[PDB]
Amino acid sequence: GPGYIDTNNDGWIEGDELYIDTNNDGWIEGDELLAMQIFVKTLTGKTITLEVEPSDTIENVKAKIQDKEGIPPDQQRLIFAGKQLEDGRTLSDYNIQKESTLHLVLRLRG
Ligand SMILES: [Tb+3]
Ligand SMILES: [Tb+3]
Repeated sequence: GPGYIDTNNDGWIEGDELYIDTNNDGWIEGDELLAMQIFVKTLTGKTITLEVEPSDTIENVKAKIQDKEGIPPDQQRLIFAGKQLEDGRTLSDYNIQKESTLHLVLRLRG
């Protein structure tokens, strides 16, 4: 859902002219201007890309991981730069930014 818009109107497409089209219509609407991409290195799989925003909470992110990889949020733990990412937290208050990368840890059960 990423893509590009020539906002400086210079005829070309630059690095700052990436925008993430959240709603996957052909467009970029005002509310998708903060959307960004972050990666998650899954445990047993590959590195996976998410379309999140800085205001999103961790439960959100996990919600997204489930949708994508089929793991339940209670079974997920997420790690960034050594810190256990806790619930009810924006990922801007952890200082997670465009193209940051997260660690999936999975609980035992058995
Ligand atoms: Tb341009
Ligand atoms: Tb759109």
